[PDB]
Amino acid sequence: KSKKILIVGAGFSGAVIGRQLAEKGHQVHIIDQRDHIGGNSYDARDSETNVMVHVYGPHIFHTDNETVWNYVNKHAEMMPYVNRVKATVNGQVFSLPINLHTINQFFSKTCSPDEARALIAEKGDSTIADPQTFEEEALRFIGKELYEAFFKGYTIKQWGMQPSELPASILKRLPVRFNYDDNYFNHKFQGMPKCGYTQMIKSILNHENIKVDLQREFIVEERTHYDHVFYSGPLDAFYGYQYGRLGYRTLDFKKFTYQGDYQGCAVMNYCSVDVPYTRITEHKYFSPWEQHDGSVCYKEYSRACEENDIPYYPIRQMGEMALLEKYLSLAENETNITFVGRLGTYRYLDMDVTIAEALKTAEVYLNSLTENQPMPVFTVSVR
Ligand SMILES: Cc1cc2nc3c(=O)[nH]c(=O)nc-3n(C[C@H](O)[C@H](O)[C@H](O)COP(=O)(O)OP(=O)(O)OC[C@H]3O[C@@H](n4cnc5c(N)ncnc54)[C@H](O)[C@@H]3O)c2cc1C
Repeated sequence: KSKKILIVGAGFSGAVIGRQLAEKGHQVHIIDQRDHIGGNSYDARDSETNVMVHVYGPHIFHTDNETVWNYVNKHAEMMPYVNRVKATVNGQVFSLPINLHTINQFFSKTCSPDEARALIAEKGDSTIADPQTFEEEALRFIGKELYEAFFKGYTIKQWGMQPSELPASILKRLPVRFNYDDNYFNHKFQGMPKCGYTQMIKSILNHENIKVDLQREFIVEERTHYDHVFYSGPLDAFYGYQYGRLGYRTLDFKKFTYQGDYQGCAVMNYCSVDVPYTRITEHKYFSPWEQHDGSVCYKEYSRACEENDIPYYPIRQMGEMALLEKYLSLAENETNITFVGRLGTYRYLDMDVTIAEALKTAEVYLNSLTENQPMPVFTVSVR
């Protein structure tokens, strides 16, 4: 049986599920309300500067999953790229994550790894036996000066919450690296597609059994034309926000163009609340194999996600997870639909994880066909 599949969204979730089913002879119809493919991973070349701009913010590919790595290399030339982040705070510029250079610069010292371990131990606040809060966890781990420099201002700005209002769970481990490695991510596989994520997704979408329609919102009535629907849009939006909006932090990007080199790196964090933007990204630095005279940059601002704002980071506190449960109790009673992705399942997901889940979702659907089994509404736990 060649099934008729409707996929809502042409980001990694919809494209990867689409391709897997298309290759098994299914007739896949992919719609997206936006005027372009790629979802939040979409990139485009700026006309004036020819800079490849990460349209919805910096997207760095990283993974320990060799299957996903092999998958993306089939659809893009992946360029070696190891993301390195700088942070401006206290009138100084530091490397992030906190490492031996950070500590030595911060305290004007010359510590070895072992001396730094001892400096950190004696800086840590050993007054609260069992930290319940994120502020006290941070204080226990790294002490006041480091918590206030790198953690407090950034949490307030990024989450709109005092670290005193967050659980100790947020920080399980001492957030210090006791050497001079300054790679931001620890994953085995790290890289940037040579021609960008959009070209990568276009190659994933490049199959005769995939039809793509852009500038087209999903309409609930449509469901009946298909054997199954894969929905990578917001779970709450699917239900008309009938119980209210699931809480997100939204981002605004102020775009500007500089002649030359604005900041000399891809990402600069601004950890103080005295600075209204969280970070500035200089896109050209994501493509070191290219040279550009003009430079497109983003000042990034974080705020509470309102009406018609694009959702970015899911808050997922006790109130949001409770509201979620109301949507899930509807969702789990639906037939012939699977909710997927960052929006469909209300979770922050990396590109590699998204692709991993999409490949599994398709495998689960395909299995449900062979032995005639009922497709689950979720192929991951969402609670
Ligand atoms: C600011 C930010 C930075 C990130 N940085 C990284 C990073 O550095 N590295 C990394 O690995 N990951 C990063 N991510 C995560 C990455 O963006 C996600 O993994 C990816 O977007 C997941 O893709 P998706 O297809 O599931 O969802 P999306 O990309 O959001 O796709 C959803 C698509 O569905 C469409 N859609 C929604 N509703 C409807 C509807 N009703 N009708 C028709 N179409 C609809 C939308 O237009 C959109 O194209 C970042 C995410 C954000 C938000």
